[PDB]
Amino acid sequence: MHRIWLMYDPRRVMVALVGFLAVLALVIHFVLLSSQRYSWIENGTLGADQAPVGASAPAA
Amino acid sequence: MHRIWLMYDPRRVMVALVGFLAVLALVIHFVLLSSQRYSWIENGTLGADQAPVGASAP
Amino acid sequence: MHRIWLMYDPRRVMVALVGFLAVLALVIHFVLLSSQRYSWIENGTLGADQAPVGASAP
Amino acid sequence: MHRIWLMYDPRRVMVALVGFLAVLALVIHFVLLSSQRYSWIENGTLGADQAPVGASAP
Amino acid sequence: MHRIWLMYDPRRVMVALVGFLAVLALVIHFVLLSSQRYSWIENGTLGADQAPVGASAPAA
Amino acid sequence: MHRIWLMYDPRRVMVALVGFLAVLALVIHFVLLSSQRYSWIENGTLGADQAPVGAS
Amino acid sequence: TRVQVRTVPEPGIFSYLAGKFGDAQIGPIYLGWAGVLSLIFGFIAIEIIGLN
Amino acid sequence: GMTEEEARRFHGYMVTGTLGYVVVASVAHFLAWSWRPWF
Amino acid sequence: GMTEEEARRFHGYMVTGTLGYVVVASVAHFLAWSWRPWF
Amino acid sequence: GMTEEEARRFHGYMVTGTLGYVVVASVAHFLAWSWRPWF
Amino acid sequence: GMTEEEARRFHGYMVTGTLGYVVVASVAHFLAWSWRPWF
Amino acid sequence: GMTEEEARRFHGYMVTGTLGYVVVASVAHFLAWSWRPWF
Amino acid sequence: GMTEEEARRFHGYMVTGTLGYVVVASVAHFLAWSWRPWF
Amino acid sequence: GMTEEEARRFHGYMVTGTLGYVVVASVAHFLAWSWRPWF
Amino acid sequence: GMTEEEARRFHGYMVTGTLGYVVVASVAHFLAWSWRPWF
Amino acid sequence: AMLSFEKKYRVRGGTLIGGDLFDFWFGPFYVGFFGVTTIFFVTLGTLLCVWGAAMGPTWNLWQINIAPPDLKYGLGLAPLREGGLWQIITLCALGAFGSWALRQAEIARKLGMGMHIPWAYGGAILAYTTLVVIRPFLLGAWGHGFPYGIFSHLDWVSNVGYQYLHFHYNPAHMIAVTFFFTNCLALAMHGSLILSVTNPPKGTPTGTSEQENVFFRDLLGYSIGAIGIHRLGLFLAVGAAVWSAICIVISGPFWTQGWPEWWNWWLNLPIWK
Amino acid sequence: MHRIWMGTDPHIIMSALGSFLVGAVLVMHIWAYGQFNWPATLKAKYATP
Amino acid sequence: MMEYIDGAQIALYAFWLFFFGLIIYLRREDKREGYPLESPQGPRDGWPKGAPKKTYVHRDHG
Amino acid sequence: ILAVARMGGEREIEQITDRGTAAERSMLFWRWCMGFNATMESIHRWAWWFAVLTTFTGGIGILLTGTVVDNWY
Amino acid sequence: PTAWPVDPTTGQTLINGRPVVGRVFIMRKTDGTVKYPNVADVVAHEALAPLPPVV
Amino acid sequence: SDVKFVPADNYNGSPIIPTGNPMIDGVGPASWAEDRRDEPDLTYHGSHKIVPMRLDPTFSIAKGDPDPRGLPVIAADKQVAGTVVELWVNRSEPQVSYYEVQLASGERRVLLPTGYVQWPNFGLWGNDKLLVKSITAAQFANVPATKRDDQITLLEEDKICAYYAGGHMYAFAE
Ligand SMILES: CCCCCCCCCCCCCC(=O)OC[C@H](COP(=O)(O)OCC(O)COP(=O)(O)OC[C@@H](COC(=O)CCCCCCCCCCCCC)OC(=O)CCCCCCCCCCCCC)OC(=O)CCCCCCCCCCCCC
Ligand code: BCL
Ligand code: BCL
Ligand code: BCL
Ligand SMILES: CC[C@H]1c2cc3[nH]c4c(c3C)C(=O)[C@H](C(=O)OC)c4c3nc(cc4[nH]c(cc(n2)[C@@H]1C)c(C(C)=O)c4C)[C@@H](C)[C@@H]3CCC(=O)OC/C=C(\C)CCC[C@H](C)CCC[C@H](C)CCCC(C)C
Ligand SMILES: COC(C)(C)C/C=C/C(C)=C/C=C/C(C=O)=C/C=C/C(C)=C/C=C/C=C(C)/C=C/C=C(\C)CC/C=C(C)/C=C/C=C(\C)C(=O)O
Ligand SMILES: COC(C)(C)C/C=C/C(C)=C/C=C/C(C=O)=C/C=C/C(C)=C/C=C/C=C(C)/C=C/C=C(\C)CC/C=C(C)/C=C/C=C(\C)C(=O)O
Ligand SMILES: COC(C)(C)C/C=C/C(C)=C/C=C/C(C=O)=C/C=C/C(C)=C/C=C/C=C(C)/C=C/C=C(\C)CC/C=C(C)/C=C/C=C(\C)C(=O)O
Ligand SMILES: COC(C)(C)C/C=C/C(C)=C/C=C/C(C=O)=C/C=C/C(C)=C/C=C/C=C(C)/C=C/C=C(\C)CC/C=C(C)/C=C/C=C(\C)C(=O)O
Ligand SMILES: CCCCCCCCCCCCO[C@@H]1O[C@H](CO)[C@@H](O[C@H]2O[C@H](CO)[C@@H](O)[C@H](O)[C@H]2O)[C@H](O)[C@H]1O
Ligand SMILES: CCCCCCCCCCCCO[C@@H]1O[C@H](CO)[C@@H](O[C@H]2O[C@H](CO)[C@@H](O)[C@H](O)[C@H]2O)[C@H](O)[C@H]1O
Ligand SMILES: CCCCCCCCCCCCO[C@@H]1O[C@H](CO)[C@@H](O[C@H]2O[C@H](CO)[C@@H](O)[C@H](O)[C@H]2O)[C@H](O)[C@H]1O
Repeated sequence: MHRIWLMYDPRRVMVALVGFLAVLALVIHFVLLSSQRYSWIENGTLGADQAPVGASAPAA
Repeated sequence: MHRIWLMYDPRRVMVALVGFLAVLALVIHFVLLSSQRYSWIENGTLGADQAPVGASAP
Repeated sequence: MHRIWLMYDPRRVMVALVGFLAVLALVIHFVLLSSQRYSWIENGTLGADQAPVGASAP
Repeated sequence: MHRIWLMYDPRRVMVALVGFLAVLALVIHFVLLSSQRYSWIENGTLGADQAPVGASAP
Repeated sequence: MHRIWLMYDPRRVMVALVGFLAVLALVIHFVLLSSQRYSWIENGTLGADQAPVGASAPAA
Repeated sequence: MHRIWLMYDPRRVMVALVGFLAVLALVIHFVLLSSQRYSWIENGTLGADQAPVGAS
Repeated sequence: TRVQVRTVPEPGIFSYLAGKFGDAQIGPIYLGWAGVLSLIFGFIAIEIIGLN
Repeated sequence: GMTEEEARRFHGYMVTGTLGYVVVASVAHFLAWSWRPWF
Repeated sequence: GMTEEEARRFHGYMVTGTLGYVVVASVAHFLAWSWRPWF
Repeated sequence: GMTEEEARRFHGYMVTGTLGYVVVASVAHFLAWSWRPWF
Repeated sequence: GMTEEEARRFHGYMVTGTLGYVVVASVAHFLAWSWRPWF
Repeated sequence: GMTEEEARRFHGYMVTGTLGYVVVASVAHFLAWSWRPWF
Repeated sequence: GMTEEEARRFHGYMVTGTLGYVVVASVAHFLAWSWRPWF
Repeated sequence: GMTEEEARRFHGYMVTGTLGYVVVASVAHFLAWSWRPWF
Repeated sequence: GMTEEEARRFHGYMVTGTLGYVVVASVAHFLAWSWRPWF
Repeated sequence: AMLSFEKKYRVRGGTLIGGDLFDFWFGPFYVGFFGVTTIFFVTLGTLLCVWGAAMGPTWNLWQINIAPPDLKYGLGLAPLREGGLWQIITLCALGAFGSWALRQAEIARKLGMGMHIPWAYGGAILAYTTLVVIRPFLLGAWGHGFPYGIFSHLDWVSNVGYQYLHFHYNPAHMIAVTFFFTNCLALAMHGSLILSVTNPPKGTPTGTSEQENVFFRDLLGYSIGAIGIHRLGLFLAVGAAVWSAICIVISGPFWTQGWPEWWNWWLNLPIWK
Repeated sequence: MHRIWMGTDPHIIMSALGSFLVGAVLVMHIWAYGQFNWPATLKAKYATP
Repeated sequence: MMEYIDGAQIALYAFWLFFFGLIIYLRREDKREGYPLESPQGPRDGWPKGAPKKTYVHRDHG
Repeated sequence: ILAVARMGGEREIEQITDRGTAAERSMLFWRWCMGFNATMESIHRWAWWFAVLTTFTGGIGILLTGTVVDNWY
Repeated sequence: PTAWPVDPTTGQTLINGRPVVGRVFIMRKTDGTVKYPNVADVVAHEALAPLPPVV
Repeated sequence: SDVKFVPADNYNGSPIIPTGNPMIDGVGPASWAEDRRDEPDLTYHGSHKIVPMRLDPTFSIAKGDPDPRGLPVIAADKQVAGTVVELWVNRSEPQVSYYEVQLASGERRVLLPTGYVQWPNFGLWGNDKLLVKSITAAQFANVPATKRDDQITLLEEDKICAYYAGGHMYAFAE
């Protein structure tokens, strides 16, 4: 599998990888920070049973 | 793992690192500053139990 | 540690640093001057117990 | 310390310094003049016991 | 002290100085003419006991 | 004091001076003309005791 | 201005070259398969709008 | 470019570093899960 | 430019011009003051 | 560019600065934690 | 350019012109203060 | 650039200029403090 | 560019000025804290 | 970098400092235990 | 940098200055303890 | 500091007013007589803006608002706090913008360039002068100018549009918008063609005028030529500002109804009335 | 054991260890003050009512 | 949850970081000609430091 | 470019590959006017990005509307 | 409380018990404008939210 | 002197002053890119891009327009400088880049870039002479020469264009 570094310059791929991971990490954190369940800056000290839960089926 | 400094110019990478840390720290400080719980300039003298907390499940 | 000045021209670094510190100082002062607790031009003569504090938990 | 004038041309530093101090002085005067306590053109003849003070904590 | 005129061309320091003073003088006059206490064109004939004085609202 | 004309070619200074004075004179007149006390086109015939004063 | 040249044989080596720049045909305004389908699909869109 | 000998050397670091990152992310998920499970 | 002698000659008119202008303005101000004082 | 001898010397300072920075940050976090815990 | 002698000659006019202007402004402030003090 | 003698000569004026300016500012602040203190 | 002798000389000034600035900022924070603590 | 004989000499002081530190800390803990025991 | 000769001189003064500091601090703490003891 | 080829070009001459007296540089900037007047007007106008901010309710950059006077003041200079300050800043702005165009003419003359850049910038000055001088004068009050404030002038644009109920129906506005949108397409097209011949895919020869001519002809169905695309860009960008000036000066001075009912002439052509 | 130090700069070693000890000591004191109720008992002893 | 933070504010600061990154990139490209600058105090690069001079190869007709 | 067309400035690809006096005068005009300049190539990058960012930032503004913000005022 | 007390003997305004020479006015920023605190304050000055639609 | 110019004075932003004739030395608006490659510009197929029109019979005047060849050229001081002998055409984007003028006084032929020429009524009527507003008829004698007379290098293009570009500032200078 090491032959793929002949196919792509690692000096390019390392920058692209770090950029991809940095974006993905920021996206996931801000998606969670925008949620109610995981808005940890305001509600992080709530216990798991105290944490919000999205609405369930009314079984109507 | 030091051969990263042959793979990349350390003068350039070290400036990139400084820029990354600068922006990241400013992002985290301003996010905290505009929260309610950690708006430390207005409310930093409140005790931990007096500080705001988000609403629980009903 | 002094070999950092072979990587970067100290004349350039000092200009960059002086510009950085000037901007950073102005930002921090304007943040404080915008706040309620540290609006020191209007309220600086208040004693520390009289100065504003942001809202607590209920 | 005059060493510094071999790293930087005096003509350039004095232009930089005059510009910085002119702007800084104008910033501070207009900030004060925009305040209540130090709007000295309207209220400069009030005594220190008569000048405005910002609201305390309740 | 006079060696300043070897560093800078006096013909253009003097232009910059005259321009600076002209700007500053006009700014101060327009600031005062914007004020109430020193609106001298409309109220310059008021004696100092009648001149406006700005105060804060009474903190009742 | 005449040596100022060796630094500054007087043929130019006269034209700049005349221009500056012309604009300055116009600005002062328009400031006065639309004040209440000195709107002389409308109220110039009022005596000094009848002229407005900007009391607060 | 007003001394225009006019070129009888083909410029690009008034008139225009019929030829190739490698894979690229020169001469007609290029459509290819994607251009032809684009005009067909787009024409039907324009017709539906106008008829409505 | 680079030789197959350099490529093998780089690949060995790259695999090890990737696996190191996934291991640390595994611990972060273990800690997040025990704080506040998402299922 | 002009000689120093020309500068001394020109400067004489510039003074009398300025003085005449200041004189006319001084009369203009005292007329305005007499009509409607600003202090 | 760098020699590989310089690269190893440079890496020693870079690691030691990184360690110092992590030390300061971790003290800062434990100060922040003691004042107002986020979990 | 100019010699030190020319610089020193110009500097004398410049210094005296500045101080003369500051004196005229000092008297203007004395008049303004007598009419309507700002402190 | 300068000779180092000219650097020394310039530096002495720069120190006195900075000092005199700081003195004027210090008196200006103490006048302001006496009239309307900000702490 | 610099010799390593010049670099070592500048480093002495650079470190001293940095720590001098941090010391003055420490006194500023001591005064600010004594006037109005932020925790 | 540091040679074997430099390292051999360095290690002797390094162990001595570490033991000296642990001795001082042991006295500190004995005093702390005699003041406010924690088990 | 320092020679081993300079280092051997410098060390003796550093050790002595540190001892003077710790001695004076020890007097300070003995006085403070006699004034307001903290255990 | 100077570009590595610059010193050769820094000759005297080409000034309009000041002769050799101001014919010098300050860093990169050329000065000249209109440099001096520029900085005067820029400094005065900016400090009066900062004064308008200081006497206003906030220092928040977005919220600062130096407003014109009430319409009751007509074409007089109002009290400075009541909007006379806006009028002084407007004179400073006109002085600065005019000085900037004349300074550009001195720079072009010194370099042996045509006057195209000063005249192109004149299209922007025309639009500004229409908004704050010509249209307010035709309406009879300086109070019709727009306020100086980053968002408060957008409130003015909003309310002026709805003064005519549905400003999209303004026929000169439709043309001006079409110029703005066509300009942006043309800029994307020209920018892309130059870059793609000068930066071909890796391992490919640098392209040629003939290639961009071939591709452009496939895009539009005609070849514009190298000078023609720059004429087109200048025509579109400046024509946008000129039609903008027209569209606002007809709104109020010449038309006062809703813009939709302007189109009544088209519905009443005698071939189909 | 001393072979571990070969190739290192001793000033780097002392900077690394110096950093760690300062950090650990500060953390331990910040923690210990919360647990042991000191200096809170000290402050209460000298506080004015 | 976070009151003051919202997705439009997050998106806007993401754009600002991209945009300043782009201005830096463009200013590097702007310096491929005419740099380093001449000055009385020696050569000057300004900031950001320019990208290098660029060599073009032309299609071989030989 | 029209101001330097007399000097062959409209032959932009030649001016990019083999800088003429028309390019040099273009750079000096803007440097002397506003204190900084592009190059004959990079001005086309400024052009490209300003056009592209018009519709790109526009599209983000539309996607945010009614999904994240319902009242922009 | 919209004006300070007046000394009936001299007619001078008294601020914090001590006279002011001059005619006192209450300072305000341009046209009495005040910065909007937040959305909740802006909405507190409006009508209530519209009723649900009739469908 | 080998230096083409000296500073007006010792202050930082001061202009330079040419030592010799600035049109010939290449100073100020008369200057050219002196580092420019001394080779011809080429078409996509590698032929010389700019050539005299006799060298490519593919090119002809548009049938409505006057052929300028034979017409007199009138310099800025209103003298006849010469007559147009030949046109040079751009083979990549077909246009006339240069007129070629046989000088009336003397014997040399010199190139004259279009866009410095103009027709008396901008082409509308009366197209019987050409105007060269930028340089005097004596200055035509020193217009830079191409090292061949069927081909022009990029450096030669710059030198020729720069000579006419300097004219508005320097043609009447003492
Ligand atoms: C930076 C780290 C962080 C990074 C992240 C955030 C910022 C990202 C952007 C970074 C850009 C580079 C900044 C920089 O340092 O530039 C140095 C360089 C000067 O030229 P140089 O070639 O590089 O250097 C030569 C010089 O060093 C030596 O020569 P000399 O000694 O003769 O030069 C005198 C010097 C003195 O240096 C300075 O004064 C620097 C001044 C920088 C001012 C920046 C102000 C920004 C805030 C304004 C707030 C507003 C105040 C009113 O050089 C000069 O004389 C300066 C010439 C440039 C004049 C610029 C005029 C204004 C430009 C537009 C301002 C923004 C308008 C929205 O100046 C420039 O190139 C500035 C102009 C380039 C950017 C224009 C971008 C316009 C975008 C408009 C679209 C906005 C859409 C929303
Ligand atoms: C060139 C000198 C060496 C070094 C050599 C020593 C020596 C030798 C000693 C210490 C000691 C200490 N060092 Mg040190 N140390 C270095 C760099 C550091 C750095 C750093 C930011 O790089 C840090 C955080 C530390 C941290 C520390 C502490 C753990 C400790 C004492 C407090 C203190 O910090 O005082 C200093 C504060 C600073 C910011 C560092 C500046 C350098 C000073 C001069 C080092 C202190 C010397 C000390 C007064 C000598 C006393 C000798 C007695 C016989 C004990 N060192 C440098 C690279 N360090 C002492 C120790 O182990 O105590 C447990 C000790 O005896
Ligand atoms: C409740 C606490 C106790 C007490 C308990 C102790 C104990 C216990 C000890 C000390 C120690 C010291 N105490 Mg104590 N101390 C008290 C009250 C005081 C008062 C006072 C009330 O005026 C003073 C002046 C001091 C002074 C001192 C020092 C003599 C000494 C530390 C020396 C040192 O290195 O300082 C270094 C610090 C400085 C030089 C900073 C000074 C900053 C000044 C005030 C502001 C400068 C501003 C200026 C702009 C800076 C410019 C910088 C340049 C431009 C670069 N104490 C009270 C009564 N103090 C210690 C000692 O003896 O050590 C040997 C010690 O162990
Ligand atoms: C009362 C009206 C509202 C308003 C409502 C809107 C709305 C709604 C939108 C804009 C949008 C835009 N507005 Mg707005 N706008 C107002 C006020 C203004 C003012 C002003 C001076 O007041 C200005 C200058 C602008 C300017 C702009 C642009 C920056 C932006 C469009 C960019 C673009 O290129 O679009 C033109 C480009 C395109 C539409 C892309 C088209 C590309 C496709 C591929 C072309 C296909 C052609 C097809 C094949 C041809 C055949 C078609 C068939 C005939 C059918 N608005 C006020 C506040 N504005 C847009 C935006 O981005 O918002 C954030 C948008 O959606
Ligand atoms: C960077 C942002 C700007 C932008 C850029 C831009 N637009 C572009 C491009 C670029 C870079 C192109 O390359 C592309 C283009 O081709 O340009 C010429 C395009 C384009 N921008 C367009 C329009 C456009 N751009 C706009 C805006 C913008 N374009 C932005 C301002 C707008 C606005 C403001 O509203 C419009 C309307 C098009 C002209 C073109 C894309 C053309 C296209 O997609 O066409 C699809 C096909 C049809 C519509 C069908 C046509 C049908 C025929 C009329 C029928 C005739 C009969 C037919 C022969 C029958 C079939 C028989 C078959 C056998 C053939
Ligand atoms: C709203 O209120 C606001 C506005 C805000 C309040 C504030 C206002 C402010 C700040 C005002 C500032 C005012 C000011 C400050 O300086 C004003 C300064 C004014 C001045 C200097 C006026 C000078 C006038 C001089 C004149 C007219 C000279 C005429 C000369 C003549 C006729 C002779 C010419 C020579 C000849 C004929 C000889 C040729 C011979 C030759 C050649 C030979 O012989 O060779
Ligand atoms: C709203 O409130 C806000 C505004 C906010 C509050 C804040 C305000 C602030 C911050 C103000 C700051 C002010 C300031 C700061 O420094 C002000 C500084 C002012 C200064 C320095 C003024 C200097 C004036 C100098 C003059 C007039 C000189 C004249 C010289 C003359 C006439 C001689 C010319 C030479 C000759 C004739 C010789 C030729 C001979 C030659 C050649 C020969 O012989 O060779
Ligand atoms: C929302 O949150 C918000 C509110 C924003 C809050 C959060 C804020 C945040 C995240 C802040 C971060 C701050 C920070 C991060 O690192 C800050 C970092 C600061 C730093 C590093 C400061 C360094 C200063 C150094 C100085 C001053 C050096 C001076 C040097 C001098 C004087 C000597 C010069 C040389 C001379 C004299 C001679 C040379 C010899 C020569 C020439 C020879 O010999 O030739
Ligand atoms: C409240 O809650 C919390 C905060 C948590 C509580 C906890 C607090 C804690 C943990 C505190 C820890 C403190 C500490 C730990 O180490 C403190 C350490 C203090 C130390 C080490 C002080 C050392 C002082 C040394 C001095 C003054 C030396 C002076 C020497 C001089 C002047 C001579 C210089 C050299 C010469 C002359 C030779 C030149 C010759 C040359 C050049 C030649 O010969 O060539
Ligand atoms: C937070 C810490 C704990 C979890 C994370 C752990 C991160 C991973 C640490 C791995 C460290 C050792 O990792 C190991 O390093 C050696 C060199 O030292 C690498 O070896 C590398 O160089 C050698 C020769 O020198 C080659 O033969 C090899 O192919 C190449 O990859 C190995 O490929 C890697 O597996
Ligand atoms: C134009 C300057 C400002 C004048 C403003 C009017 C009010 C001030 C009083 C001016 C009185 C005369 O002021 C004095 O003039 C003389 C020449 O006469 C100047 O003298 C200057 O030039 C002379 C030669 O001409 C030199 O020898 C001398 O070293 C130099 O100082 C002085 O520097 C100035 O102090
Ligand atoms: C807006 C407020 C600004 C306040 C600024 C205060 C600056 C105070 C002066 C210090 C700075 C200028 O520097 C000071 O210049 C004066 C000018 O007379 C010099 O004065 C002296 O030296 C010069 C030169 O030999 C002589 O020509 C002069 O007659 C003599 O008095 C001082 O030696 C110098 O120290």
